[PDB]
Amino acid sequence: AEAGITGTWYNQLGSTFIVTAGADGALTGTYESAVGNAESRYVLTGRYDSAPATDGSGTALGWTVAWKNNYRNAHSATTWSGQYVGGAEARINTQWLLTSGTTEANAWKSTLVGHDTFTKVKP
Amino acid sequence: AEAGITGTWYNQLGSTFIVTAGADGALTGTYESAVGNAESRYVLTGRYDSAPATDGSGTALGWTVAWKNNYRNAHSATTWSGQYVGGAEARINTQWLLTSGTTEANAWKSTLVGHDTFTKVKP
Amino acid sequence: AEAGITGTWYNQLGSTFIVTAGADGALTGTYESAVGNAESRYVLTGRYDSAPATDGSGTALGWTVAWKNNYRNAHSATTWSGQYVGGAEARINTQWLLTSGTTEANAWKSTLVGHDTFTKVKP
Amino acid sequence: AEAGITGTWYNQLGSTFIVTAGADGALTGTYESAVGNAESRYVLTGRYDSAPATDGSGTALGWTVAWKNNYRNAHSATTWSGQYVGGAEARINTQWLLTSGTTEANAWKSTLVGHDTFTKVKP
Ligand SMILES: N=C1N[C@H]2[C@H](CS[C@H]2CCCCC(=O)O)N1
Ligand SMILES: N=C1N[C@H]2[C@H](CS[C@H]2CCCCC(=O)O)N1
Ligand SMILES: N=C1N[C@H]2[C@H](CS[C@H]2CCCCC(=O)O)N1
Ligand SMILES: N=C1N[C@H]2[C@H](CS[C@H]2CCCCC(=O)O)N1
Repeated sequence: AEAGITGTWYNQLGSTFIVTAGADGALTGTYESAVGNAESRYVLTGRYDSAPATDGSGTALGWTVAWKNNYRNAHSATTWSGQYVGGAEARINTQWLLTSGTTEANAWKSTLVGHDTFTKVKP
Repeated sequence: AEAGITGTWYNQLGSTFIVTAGADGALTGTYESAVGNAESRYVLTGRYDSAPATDGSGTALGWTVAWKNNYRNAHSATTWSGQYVGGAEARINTQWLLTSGTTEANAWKSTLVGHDTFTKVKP
Repeated sequence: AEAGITGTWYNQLGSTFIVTAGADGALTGTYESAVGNAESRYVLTGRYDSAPATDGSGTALGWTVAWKNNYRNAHSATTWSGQYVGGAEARINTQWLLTSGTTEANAWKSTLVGHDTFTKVKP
Repeated sequence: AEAGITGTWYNQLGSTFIVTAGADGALTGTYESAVGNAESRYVLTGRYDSAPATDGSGTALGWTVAWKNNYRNAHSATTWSGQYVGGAEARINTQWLLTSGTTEANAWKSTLVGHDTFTKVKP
């Protein structure tokens, strides 16, 4: 975990993020887009639960990216929840929620759900 | 948003969190439990997309809480994704994902999904 | 469960559905819209797991509605997953997934997630 | 869609289901387990929205399986929501919700979320 989490990660779509896993569960870094209504780099911040593991379990973690930077303001934010598995083929398996700001009437359709798997090699 | 986000929030279950919405989209604070395998206060970190809004839309945001502090280590983390609506009865409507670290075999059952609504009054 | 499930149900939004819980776990009925890109009545089909319960537990169930009838063809379908709780104030608490048919490129944004609570009184 | 949906489907985990897509949006069949607290065959029922598509879009559909048969009664049900894509390598990409009957206190942790991709070849 932590040291093994620090570094560059890539998903299938092409998205990339660089993260630093701090000693006390913090995750800080940048996400750079590859395919959605995101463009460029965005700040990412999250947390991980280190014990984490005498039974080769994953390390739970999560992070958020608000889709606003100096070139785009998408009025939305995504949170990824999942776990880190280390080793030869270490990976972070996640499920995500993307919420867009809507009026009260359209609030029911404000959140999309999906999944992403990140690896240290692309892809 | 931001100023209106800063403060104390409560949900139905009894959970409470205090957050500070920083000038550049940051959200930092503490979450104090009321009903799950959480006990005490945990650090919370997230982001919000301010434009946010000439059509009374919500401000999208998200945050993460790793369930580890000096009294408990639950080996899990939760991410809340949703939007802030201000006014007389301001609220944050969210959907959450809670992932627990599991072995590869039990990974398919590692994530729970739910929702939470927070208000400035309890409840 | 079953007998207690059979009948008319209403949610907050105004949606209504009438269902018959058959002896062998089947759920058949119609859903009539109140607020989304649905209009009129649609066929609903699902299943419930009766044991269901010496510890006042809910009865798990789920159903699907394809948003196509003689007046509208929304190219989408919603599934509701949740449980039935009976009694004075019986209810069905659910979480739903709504998928729209998209091209491969937009598949990542094809599914919305939300929740609905149904009661026997409106609302 | 429909004809192309009828047949046998397999996912990564090993699960298999045979379905018949009826003329008027119905989906009926059986799901046979491979890895969860399911054992044997279970009845599956769902619906699909045929228009479905002058822009090679998927056909939205969904189905439910209550995990009860003559050998097991898991007190739970799963709903899969997704779309069918046909062709050389036709597939059904889905996201699922699995709800277990719980007492009111544990209702917040009653639903798991995940995804499954089914193909006509295993896997
Ligand atoms: N790696 C991923 N990219 C898309 C999904 C969830 S977040 C999303 C990109 C969204 C960009 C902003 C937007 O489209 O509003 N996963
Ligand atoms: N306010 C909420 N509390 C429960 C749900 C999602 S997070 C959860 C508390 C989890 C505590 C840690 C655990 O049980 O592992 N919403
Ligand atoms: N009772 C509910 N109505 C909306 C949500 C999920 S299903 C949805 C109505 C969708 C209608 C069809 C469409 O908009 O495409 N819950
Ligand atoms: N193909 C899949 N199998 C597991 C996930 C969601 S449904 C699940 C099997 C559950 C069996 C019943 C149970 O464990 O309670 N996808």
